[PDB]
Amino acid sequence: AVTNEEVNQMIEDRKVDFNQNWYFKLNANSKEAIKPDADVSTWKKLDLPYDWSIFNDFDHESPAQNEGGQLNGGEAWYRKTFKLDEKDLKKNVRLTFDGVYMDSQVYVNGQLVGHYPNGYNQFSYDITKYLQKDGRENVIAVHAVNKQPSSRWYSGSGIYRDVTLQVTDKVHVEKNGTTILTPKLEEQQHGKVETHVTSKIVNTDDKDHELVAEYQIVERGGHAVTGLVRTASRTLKAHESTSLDAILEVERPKLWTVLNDKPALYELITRVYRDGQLVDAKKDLFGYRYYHWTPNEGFSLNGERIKFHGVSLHHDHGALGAEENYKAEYRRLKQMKEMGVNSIRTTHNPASEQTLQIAAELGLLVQEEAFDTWYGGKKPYDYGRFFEKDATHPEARKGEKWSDFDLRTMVERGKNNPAIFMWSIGNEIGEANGDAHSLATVKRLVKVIKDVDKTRYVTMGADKFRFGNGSGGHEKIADELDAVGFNYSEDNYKALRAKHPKWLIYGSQTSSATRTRGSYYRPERELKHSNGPERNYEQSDYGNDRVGWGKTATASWTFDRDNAGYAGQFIWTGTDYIGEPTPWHNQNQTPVKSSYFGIVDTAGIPKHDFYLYQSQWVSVKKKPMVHLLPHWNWENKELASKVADSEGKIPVRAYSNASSVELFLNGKSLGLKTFNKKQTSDGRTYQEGANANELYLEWKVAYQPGTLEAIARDESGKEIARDKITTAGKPAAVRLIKEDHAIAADGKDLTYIYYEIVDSQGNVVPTANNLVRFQLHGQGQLVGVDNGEQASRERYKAQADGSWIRKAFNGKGVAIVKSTEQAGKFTLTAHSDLLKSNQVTVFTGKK
Amino acid sequence: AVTNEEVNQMIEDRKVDFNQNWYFKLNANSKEAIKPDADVSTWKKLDLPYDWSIFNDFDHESPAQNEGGQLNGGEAWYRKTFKLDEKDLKKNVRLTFDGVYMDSQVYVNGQLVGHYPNGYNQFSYDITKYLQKDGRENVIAVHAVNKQPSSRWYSGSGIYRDVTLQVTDKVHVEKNGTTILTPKLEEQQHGKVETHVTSKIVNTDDKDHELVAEYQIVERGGHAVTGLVRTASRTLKAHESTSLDAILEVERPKLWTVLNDKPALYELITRVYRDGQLVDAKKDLFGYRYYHWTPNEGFSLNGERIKFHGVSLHHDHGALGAEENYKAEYRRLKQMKEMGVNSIRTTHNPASEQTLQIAAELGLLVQEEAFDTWYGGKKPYDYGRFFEKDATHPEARKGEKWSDFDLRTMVERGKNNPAIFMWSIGNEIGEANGDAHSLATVKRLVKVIKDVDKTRYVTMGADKFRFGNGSGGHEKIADELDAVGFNYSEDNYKALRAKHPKWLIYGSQTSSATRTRGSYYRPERELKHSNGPERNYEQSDYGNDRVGWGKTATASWTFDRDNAGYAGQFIWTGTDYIGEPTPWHNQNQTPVKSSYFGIVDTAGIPKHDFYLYQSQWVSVKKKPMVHLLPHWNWENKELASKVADSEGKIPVRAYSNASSVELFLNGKSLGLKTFNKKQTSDGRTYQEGANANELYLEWKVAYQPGTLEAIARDESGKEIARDKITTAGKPAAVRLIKEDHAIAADGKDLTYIYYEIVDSQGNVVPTANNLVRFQLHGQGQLVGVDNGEQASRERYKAQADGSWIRKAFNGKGVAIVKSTEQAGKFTLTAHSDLLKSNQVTVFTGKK
Ligand SMILES: CC(=O)N[C@@H]1[C@@H](O)[C@H](O[C@@H]2O[C@H](CO)[C@H](O)[C@H](O)[C@H]2O)[C@@H](CO)O[C@H]1O
Ligand SMILES: CC(=O)N[C@@H]1[C@@H](O)[C@H](O[C@@H]2O[C@H](CO)[C@H](O)[C@H](O)[C@H]2O)[C@@H](CO)O[C@H]1O
Repeated sequence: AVTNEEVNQMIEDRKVDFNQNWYFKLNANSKEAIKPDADVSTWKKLDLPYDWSIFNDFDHESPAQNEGGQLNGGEAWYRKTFKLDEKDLKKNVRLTFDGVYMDSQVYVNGQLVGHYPNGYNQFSYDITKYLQKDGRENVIAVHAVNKQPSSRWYSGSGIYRDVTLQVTDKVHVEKNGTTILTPKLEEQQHGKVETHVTSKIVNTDDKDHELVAEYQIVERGGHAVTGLVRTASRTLKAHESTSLDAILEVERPKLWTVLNDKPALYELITRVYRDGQLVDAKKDLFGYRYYHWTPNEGFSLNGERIKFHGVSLHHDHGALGAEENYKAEYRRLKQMKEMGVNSIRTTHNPASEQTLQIAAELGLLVQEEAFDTWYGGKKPYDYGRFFEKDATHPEARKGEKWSDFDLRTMVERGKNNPAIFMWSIGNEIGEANGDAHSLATVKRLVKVIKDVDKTRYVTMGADKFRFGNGSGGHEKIADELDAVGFNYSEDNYKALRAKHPKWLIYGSQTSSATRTRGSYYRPERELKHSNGPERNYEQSDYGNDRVGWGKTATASWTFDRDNAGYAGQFIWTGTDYIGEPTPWHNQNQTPVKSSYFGIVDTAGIPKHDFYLYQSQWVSVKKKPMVHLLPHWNWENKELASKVADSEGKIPVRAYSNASSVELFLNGKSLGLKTFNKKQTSDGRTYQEGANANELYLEWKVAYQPGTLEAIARDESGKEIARDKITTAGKPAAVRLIKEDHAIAADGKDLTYIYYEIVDSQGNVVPTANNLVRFQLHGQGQLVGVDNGEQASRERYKAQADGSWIRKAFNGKGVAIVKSTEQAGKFTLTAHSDLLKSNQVTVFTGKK
Repeated sequence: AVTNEEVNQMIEDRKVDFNQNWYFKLNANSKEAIKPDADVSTWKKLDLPYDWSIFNDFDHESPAQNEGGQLNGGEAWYRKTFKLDEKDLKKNVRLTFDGVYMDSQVYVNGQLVGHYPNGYNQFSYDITKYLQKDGRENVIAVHAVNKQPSSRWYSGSGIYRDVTLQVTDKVHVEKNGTTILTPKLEEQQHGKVETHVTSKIVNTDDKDHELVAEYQIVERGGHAVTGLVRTASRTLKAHESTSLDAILEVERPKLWTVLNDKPALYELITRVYRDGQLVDAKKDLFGYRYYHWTPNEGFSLNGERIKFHGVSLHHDHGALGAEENYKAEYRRLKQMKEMGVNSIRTTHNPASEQTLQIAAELGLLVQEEAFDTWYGGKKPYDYGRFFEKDATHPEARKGEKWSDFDLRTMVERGKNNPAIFMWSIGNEIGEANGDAHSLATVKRLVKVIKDVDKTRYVTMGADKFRFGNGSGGHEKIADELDAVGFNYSEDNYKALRAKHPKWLIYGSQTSSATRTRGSYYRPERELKHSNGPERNYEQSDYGNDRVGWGKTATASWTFDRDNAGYAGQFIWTGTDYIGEPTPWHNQNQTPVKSSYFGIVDTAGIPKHDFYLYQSQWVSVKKKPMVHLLPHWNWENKELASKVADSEGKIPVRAYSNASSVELFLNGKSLGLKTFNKKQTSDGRTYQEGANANELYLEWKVAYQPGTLEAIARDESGKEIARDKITTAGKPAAVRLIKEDHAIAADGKDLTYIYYEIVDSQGNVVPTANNLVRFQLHGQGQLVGVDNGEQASRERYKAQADGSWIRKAFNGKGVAIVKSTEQAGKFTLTAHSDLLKSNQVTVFTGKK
């Protein structure tokens, strides 16, 4: 009766992007916000997502303090009017918010639909009963409040993630209603794999209906791998719901894995028939994989042993603030993969849909974290105050607290995503001390999850393990988890492992080295929480600065590498983020406003430790590489005296996954050096330098301006990689560097264009801080400028006169341009006082 | 004003598939066919394309004779009713036929729109003035006549290619109205390449309008590579047309080439504005490439010297008859590429849109041929009788003959396709003898083409060069061409080259070896036109049979390989086709009905010479291979006596592109043999066997049943390929072999499922001819069965009782199943008397 193309059309039509044509106003009056035909002339017309905090100036007196990036919050309304199409008049309508920060209220046509306090969890409302009859204008108004301090890092404020509308028949698969399981995958993988599917179907009509479900599995961007599999026709009564179940067999599916960069994904297509008529159809993304984790050997994925080469990531995107964007998140995660990262932790809140989808697409394992606090709170306006209050959401179950409801709906949202392998129910929960209350709480939370999904490790991250020998009442909380995350606790691992032989252990937060891109200080010394005025609000890109409780990248990695029972780590952090500028944390009159912890700066530019990790985690067969530091501009006596040794020599270091590196100064060899090859006690091969604490090769080089070139070779002496640093002359030009020749004309895709200050030969000037002004013409929109400097208080957005400016920092920065909905092109031009201007052009059109 | 997605939607909506819901009736009455509300109950309802001849039984008295496959033609009507949508009431409507064989008439609402005699050329009609006002039902009726004999090969009858409807604004780009040129590509290729575009725009309205065109170039399935480039706004008067022109620059485009299997293609998007409103948009496929051809060095593509490794291909697809199908043509051309083919010749008629598009997509050079005759005719009902008659098409220009009009519109259709590099204006034109009439004709035809397109070689194929020394009046015709095709004229090449130093020469038809898959005869001897009753209507798969005027694959290839000034060849033929069963040509009471010339049989199964060519044309780096012949079942004394030498030994031969092959009999070596490496006088490297006439390695093997295994090695002695033949026991089962696990549910995609007769160990029985019956269940449709046997008179289609049956031939055959528009799956089951049945399942759904 119904064609495949009609089914695919219905799937498409079921969900619409509801982001366009909102009006926004800070401190708006409630009565005006919610009422029909309000005067919106003093409101800002815009397309969502929109984080309103990122447009503020930095404020030394901000109640967020510098931990929150010194950007104020407040309260605001957003409103939108819409009519249902005539064909949709009798349909069920659900409105979904992927994240609204925070304490939100949604009104439809003057009536309160719900209050949702959580700032990060997706939530949705069935709004059908609130809509106007006969297709007259409806008004949605959303109140968002960011009362500070509410957060230990930059949160952003408002509707910072997508909003979608689902329009379905009265009989439909409920929100997150699909469950897909493959309980015998490991045994069945070389033949027919039984794929058990379940659909929660809802009849919102006031008549009984005959119900059939029909399923097909297809390769995502591939071909069908099953026929149609139908359930038995049965009655679903008026206002009731039911779970239909079926088993489909897929022959030799490709297994999802982190060991490729385009892992295999599948989609389940569900068709719903009401009295023999096709009324609903949807798809659900999933993949085939299995895993195992033992105390002494750690983790394995589809039978292959691996370690979590992981990063902790906050949700902000630098100059974009909290605004979620598919392309921004893709760039960041792709950059993490290029470093050899295979896992991410969403610290410390539910992920966007974009993050989770990209992780499944790129092959990254995900630990998704529900809570930064329990009932104790960490900041007076955080989620702590809601944690034990009764959930008032109209779909909450009897007795559910906010914590029950939020945790349940997060798990239901993500329970088919193959990237997700762990659910965290908290990070550094001070009150989780093994008292009777915290014991009751941990068991309640574990059970909420296990009542939805038993296939993923329930965990928590805890720093209590780093104090003394690590033992204490908190151990009883850890016994209730499937896996136990240690924050900065390497020193107590051996003792805790002997005490708890059965625990699945990993580092949920590690290292916490602090680094400023292109800035160097006392390479010969490890500096602990060094925040004196002589540091001038910078940390060392040699990677030798770390906080009091942290470790260098080398110390935390070599520990992990050498211990098979510590299953991996999530580095604090993969990228810089706005706020927590430790070691100047909450020194509010200093200029700092963003973090030093990242391996990559907020502008998306790698610090040198990126290449350290790459050298350790990416095999020489996959991507032979070599990387030199520091720069080669040592004219300035003050810069050089902080770096040069007693003989005036610069320590030049190479990270490489090759067998040897030879360093040349102006064409003359300074000597070939060879990594020492070694084995872990369980047989894993690794390389190190001159001793166990050095993963680089090092030369002490007397300074002669020119070119330093590193030649990396395989064991047989063939060159497989090279890197080169050059002494720059004085600034002569701004140069622009496109990442993309073209992007999609969809009003969503965007591109990162780097700007650099270069001398007259085209060498980047590594000390340069020149002010750059930007012009944009054509079919694009400037949406951000950044240079990653922690101590900068420059705007990320346009100046008050509409202009776009940003200094270089150590030679570099980035401008971010978003496409419009019109095909064509845009040209970005950069200017700087007394330097040559430059422009580049990026085309826009079909994806 | 207008978004990219709206532009792409308009492009899509401009052209629709008009193939569904036609009614067909052989010998229908004209008055009933054309009139409104005819009773169609005695008509067959069907979706086009539909070749009605392929459903006939073979007929010994067919006026087609066996050269035409002994399948009758006749005359038939097709009719379809349709209403214009309300939004389309004032639009221009053009109806396009990609091919109707032949002598067609199209009626719209009782009125004759046109008579088009050509059976292969695409044609279209503006039917706007014939349509009903206010959106009442329109009737299209198409009369097709296949009065025989009209053809030297199987033509098919009726509407055997797609029909499309274009619905556009009154102001629009005319049919084939786009020209795209890159005249400085070779010079500009490393920077910005100027892409000159021209659009013929037509104003069919009776008011003047202001006209602007806007262009963008995009990578096909990639991203934009230009912005929007607009023309100056100017008036286009009522009922007039004009040519707009613009230049776009594309930076370093990827060059289209035959040396990869996914060459780079681009699309030009044109937007047309009428009084500032976007009213028309379309795209045109093209690619960037340049070529050169010199008398002494032959052809080069983008600066790389190559030879045409070419095949001649007829339009029929075996059991599909003349029905054109994208998937069938894709399979065939992909199979040609896997053999090392880089060029095709469309013998001897314009190509379908599918052929030309697939050739651009797979990287095959195309010579498209317009005529099998001029004014002389070859068969009484062929095109000869129309060639010099005045074109009556409503869009013909004053004084145009049918030959002018057909040649012009073919060139206009294909002038942007990067695969097309040569236009042929005839093949073996007997009357092109250099008399005054034929001289006038050749110059007229060359000029028709050069008035449209100067970038492609105008050519002809001629066998007059093979008689005597090759000289004669025909030389004067050849002097008028850009390139001269020699049919079977290798023996006179040296003399003709010395006589005409400036000619660009190639073999437009070569070899014409005759072969039956799996049948072997006197391998020690070259057999010339051997058609005695002892041959039992079979030819030798050793490749040693050829027609009187032909050559073996080896003799024609080694000639080409050794002569740089003979630019390549088009083998007669790439695949078998229905009709011309030489050397039993027009011996009408014999059983033969299909050709022996193909390298691949009509069922798509390679003959052994496929692997000969592959061994010569595909590099060992690209695909190391080895291939053994004959089979290893020599029990039957009569079969063996035609093959075994005087000592009873079987000559076993290996084709390979490797350095050496070692043959093993039942695990025991029969000796490693090594190809002799040699060079052409111009330095091209090649391999040969024991002497210059042997491209294989050969062993004379005393027959012991079991396994023969060939191990092919590189120079250093590493194994890079192997092949294996096994003695089969008696038939025990039918086995089915899927090419596809799944296909699209679009009612167009189809799949080839091979069936084989196997013994109880799963070895193919190479002599087996068992009758197989097929059942199909689920979402598919059987559309063909075939086994490639020339002497078979079995149906390709269903039996008169609706059943599907076909014998194996030498162990094998194929069944072809088409998808429907519903997702799901189909199961094909095969049965055979006293053997085990087998089934396979193919899924259908998203592409
Ligand atoms: C007062 C003090 O020094 N407290 C520290 C904590 O700040 C620290 O927690 C870490 O703090 C950083 C920001 O500086 C970030 O929030 C990390 O996620 C968090 O772990 C803790 C680590 O054990 O030590 C305390 O003593
Ligand atoms: C009577 C005779 O033998 N004539 C032959 C031609 O048939 C032949 O032309 C070829 O014929 C084959 C089919 O047998 C096919 O049509 C080829 O395309 C065509 O070239 C011709 C070749 O020179 O020789 C004649 O003498």
